[PDB]
Amino acid sequence: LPRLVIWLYQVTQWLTEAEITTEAIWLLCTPEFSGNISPEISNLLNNLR
Amino acid sequence: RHNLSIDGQPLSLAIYAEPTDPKALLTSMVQASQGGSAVLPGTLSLYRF
Repeated sequence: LPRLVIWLYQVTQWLTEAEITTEAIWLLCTPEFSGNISPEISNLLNNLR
Repeated sequence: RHNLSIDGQPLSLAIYAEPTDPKALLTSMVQASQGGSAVLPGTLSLYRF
């Protein structure tokens, strides 16, 4: 439990120092993904083939 | 009865719960799926390569 508390303090302080929002850090690291072929990916494939 | 002084001055300091700060509004670029050109059968030239 103290390890979790100190981990939460370090991360939140880092995010404020680096000016990274909670949503931004989630988008950078989460494994959850939409599963849909986005237009960015579709354009990448069409120019790549 | 209404918690006032003899002069009518109130005896309890009130509160209002200050409005919640300014608001941040952002804009984003949007992309859509884009296709490419097609190829037709070619003509036979009269000249060499």
